[PDB]
Amino acid sequence: EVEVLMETKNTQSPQTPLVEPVTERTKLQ
Amino acid sequence: PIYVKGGVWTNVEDQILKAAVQKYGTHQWSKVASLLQKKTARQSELRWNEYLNPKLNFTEFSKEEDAQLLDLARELPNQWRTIADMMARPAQVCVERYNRLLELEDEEKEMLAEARARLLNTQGKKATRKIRERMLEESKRIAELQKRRELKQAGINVAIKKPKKKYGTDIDYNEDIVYEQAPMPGIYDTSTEDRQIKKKFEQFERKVNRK
Amino acid sequence: NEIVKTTTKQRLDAYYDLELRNSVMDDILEMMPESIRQKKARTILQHLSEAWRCWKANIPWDVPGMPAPIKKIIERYIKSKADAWVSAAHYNRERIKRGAHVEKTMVKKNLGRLTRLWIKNEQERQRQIQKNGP
Amino acid sequence: SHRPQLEARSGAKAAAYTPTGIEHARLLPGHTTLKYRKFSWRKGTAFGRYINDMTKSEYHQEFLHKHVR
Amino acid sequence: IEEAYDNPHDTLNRIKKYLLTQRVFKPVDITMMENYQNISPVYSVDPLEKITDAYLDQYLWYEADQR
Amino acid sequence: ISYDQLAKLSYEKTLRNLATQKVQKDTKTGKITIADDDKLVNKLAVSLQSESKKRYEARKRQMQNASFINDKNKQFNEKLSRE
Amino acid sequence: LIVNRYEKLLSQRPEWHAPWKLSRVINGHLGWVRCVAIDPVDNEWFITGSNDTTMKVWDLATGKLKTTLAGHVMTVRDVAVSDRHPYLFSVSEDKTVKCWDLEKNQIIRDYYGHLSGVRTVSIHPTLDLIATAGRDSVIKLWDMRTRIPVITLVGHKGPINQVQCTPVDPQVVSSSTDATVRLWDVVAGKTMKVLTHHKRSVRATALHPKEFSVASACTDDIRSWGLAEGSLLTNFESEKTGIINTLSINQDDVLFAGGDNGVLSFYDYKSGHKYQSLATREMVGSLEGERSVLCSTFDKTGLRLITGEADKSIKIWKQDETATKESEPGLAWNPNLSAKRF
Amino acid sequence: PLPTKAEIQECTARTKSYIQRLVNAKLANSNNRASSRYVTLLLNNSHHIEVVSKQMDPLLPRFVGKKARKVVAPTENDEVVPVLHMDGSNDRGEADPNEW
RNA sequence: GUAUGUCUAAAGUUAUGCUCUUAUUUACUAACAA
Repeated sequence: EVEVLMETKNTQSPQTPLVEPVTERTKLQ
Repeated sequence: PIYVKGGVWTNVEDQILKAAVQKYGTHQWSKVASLLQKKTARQSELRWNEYLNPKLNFTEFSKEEDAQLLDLARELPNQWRTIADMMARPAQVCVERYNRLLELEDEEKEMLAEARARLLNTQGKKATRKIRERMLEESKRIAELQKRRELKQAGINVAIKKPKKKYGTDIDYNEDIVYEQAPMPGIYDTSTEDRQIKKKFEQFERKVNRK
Repeated sequence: NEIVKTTTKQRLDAYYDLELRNSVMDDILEMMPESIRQKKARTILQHLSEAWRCWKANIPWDVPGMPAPIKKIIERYIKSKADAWVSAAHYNRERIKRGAHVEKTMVKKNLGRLTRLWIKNEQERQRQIQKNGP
Repeated sequence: SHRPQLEARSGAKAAAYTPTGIEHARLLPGHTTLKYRKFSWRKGTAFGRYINDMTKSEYHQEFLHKHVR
Repeated sequence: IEEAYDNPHDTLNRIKKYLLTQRVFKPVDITMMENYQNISPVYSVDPLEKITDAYLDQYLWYEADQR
Repeated sequence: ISYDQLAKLSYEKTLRNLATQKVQKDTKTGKITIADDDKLVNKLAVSLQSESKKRYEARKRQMQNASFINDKNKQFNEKLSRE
Repeated sequence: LIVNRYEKLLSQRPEWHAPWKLSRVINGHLGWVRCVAIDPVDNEWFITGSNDTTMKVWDLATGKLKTTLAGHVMTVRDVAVSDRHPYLFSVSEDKTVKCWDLEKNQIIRDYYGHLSGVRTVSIHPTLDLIATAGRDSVIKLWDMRTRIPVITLVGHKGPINQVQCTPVDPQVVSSSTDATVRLWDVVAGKTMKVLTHHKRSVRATALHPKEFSVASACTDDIRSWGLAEGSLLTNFESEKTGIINTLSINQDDVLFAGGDNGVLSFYDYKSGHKYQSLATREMVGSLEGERSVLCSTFDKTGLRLITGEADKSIKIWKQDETATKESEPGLAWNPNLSAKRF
Repeated sequence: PLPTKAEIQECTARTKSYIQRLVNAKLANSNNRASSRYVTLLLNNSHHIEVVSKQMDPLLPRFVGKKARKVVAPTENDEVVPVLHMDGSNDRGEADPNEW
């Protein structure tokens, strides 16, 4: 579907390269 | 004598092959070949594909069909398998038609007997062995009974030996109830019925004893 | 006596396939309105197995007497299975190229799979050639 | 002879079974603590001037081409 | 092959006849020899036709190079 | 025909088989002794046995009616042929 | 008495909800997206478990593949991020219930015990204890810290397609193929009450957020159940729709049900009113049986549905902000009465 | 009503206490003394008595009893429970099996 | 030749068209010989 407001995405690669955590370690300074 | 396979399809042989195909299906060509002492796997499969398979046809072609054929020849030059497919016929036959348009028993009986024997024998060795053991076991049991019975007649009462229990928690089911899951507790009273059935049981036992 | 074995490379496939047929069977029972017996599920799963083999061959699996929904469902599930297979094969071949630890048996298996895959591809190309001219 | 799986080994029996008291490898205490959240010459020629099918993916055909010869 | 050695002229005749006539052959079994980069297809023609193929091939090369 | 209908229809039948020809509760025990006619229960027992016997012999006849190899296959081809 | 009830039903009015449209489509995986689960703390990223076994994490806003995670062997049948503590639990047919840690992107603790390919995980909301159940027909309960099975809620007589952990006394809602659902005195190791109002596999269950109830699915009927007493609440109008795979409820009483037909259903959770059918599309190359929504979940917002379909697609759905009671009303609700459940 | 926060605290307290005890039991049970450090009186009538646990030799098996018995479970479904579906399909329910 | 699986290993539980004769094949089997 090239026409419609449905927005298709044929994704492949990671953005965050398995280093940047999915949740971050909250802490003191 | 051992030798290289080939030859010609005797009608009996063909029939046997057909039977095999019914049995084992169209993709175990080794087994079917084995069933035929003369003919190879490849040979067999080819034969089935080419001549023997009933979803082929050898009816003559209509004038329209003739036209289609010869037109195909004109257009697809001698790619007769493709042409055959187009026709919806087997290829050799098509070719023959095109060409037309342009212008001992002891052995056989041996394999038969063997064949029929095989086809009517459809179990792996485990099965055969198992049934053998079953009948043997039965025989053994009856022999044992004959001894026991003989001794009883003789006046010596011998209790039948248990099965030599395979494991510590192996069950004899005559000892006590298997896993007595009792009936659902009684809404309607059941006492008389219990009595009557008990009596029936005991009576049955008595009968058996007398029997 | 609660042994339960994990999956490993050696028994992965068998476990997979049993899980698959359990899923398929479940789906078909959900679909089927009569509440048929397990023995009638044997016909179903056996049917599935045949379908899988047919797919492997590239012979279309068109059994006449089925209901369409079942045919759909089985087509789906073999596509899933097929997808798993093909991708696995691809992964293996890259692995083999790399020169990694891989089972002699496993490499033969991969060769077989990739051959069947190749044949399927090929005859599909033949079909394509036929279906829309040279 | 040898038969498909239908009615799985239900952990009812394993529950009513007695404990073993063996020490398996992985049940050794790993990560004890939990986390949390914040919250001219060219003239003279003859010719001078996605799909969801794993068997029809461009990657797939290409791959096959690569790995056959 | 052995028979062909035994009966050369006859073999030749047979070949010629086949060439004149035979346009439907025994199907070709295949396999894949495993060069671990790229698996290579191996076509296996049924021996009788194979002889024909051979002779024809050789003849063609001799004639082609000659011509 | 569903098992809904086939139940009621078989119910209707055995009512025609009928058409051919007290409660005491100890509430402390919960035992609801329905003293009823012992001759009628015996007539149920004999009739129900006879019904099951009639059915049992019905299969036996249909089993003895007659592209296969063994007992099962013959029937399995019969399961294919009925379609 | 039926006429009274029917009359009462007609008297009342199921409220208007905005309908849905296919906002985003992601052909991310190379398999079925049988699991989907969304982070309840931040509403930023949602992960989806393929059949490939590579559970992939997806940002909502962009839609891009945030990162892959592949610790399993077989199809990741279910996952469950714990809002309470930063642990992504998952589970495969390989019988593992691996607990990822997202503070590291690795796996931390495996939970060995499960006899057969576990179908579902549900984490306990108010404890560090998780529930899991599979073909074993057993809903186990893991103490996370100590990675042992604490207790095993035997009862079900067949595989146990879903489970939901709640905070109350009935801490577990176990939905099985056994055509049942169970509520458990977890401490006792006993089903406190056992609802059975289903003909078929009870294979899609969901807790309502702000109601304390749980909808369940069969082959067609979709009950909705009030798990305080262990009582029924509401039959639905799912009379012709397919086998329900998943059943995620929205925040705003917008019960979703996913069809093996392929048709996205949409219900008003309060009433049962089928206020939108939506026949899904497949990807160009797919076959017509493959369009089957095999997973579903809503965000914290409730304004984005995410659906793991078997077209290897992760379709997402917005409620229409242009909608009114005259511009796209519901499907003109009518209780059928034809020997019906309502 | 979505459950009361106070009552949730109750339930959590109860069940948490229970599971902690259970895990303790599991731990002190096991032979690995390593996991002993993660462990978080009676009367038999009107008549009175003191119960004690005698410490035993740490060579001999801690729990002489347990030997991994196979045991079949009795179901104990003493209370009956219905299975109760409301429908009656005749036209579509009989036309379908010919297709199915 | 093996896995493997059975077997034995001794003490008495108190009741009143055929039969026949042969010669030949083929198959299978054979830790038996060549």
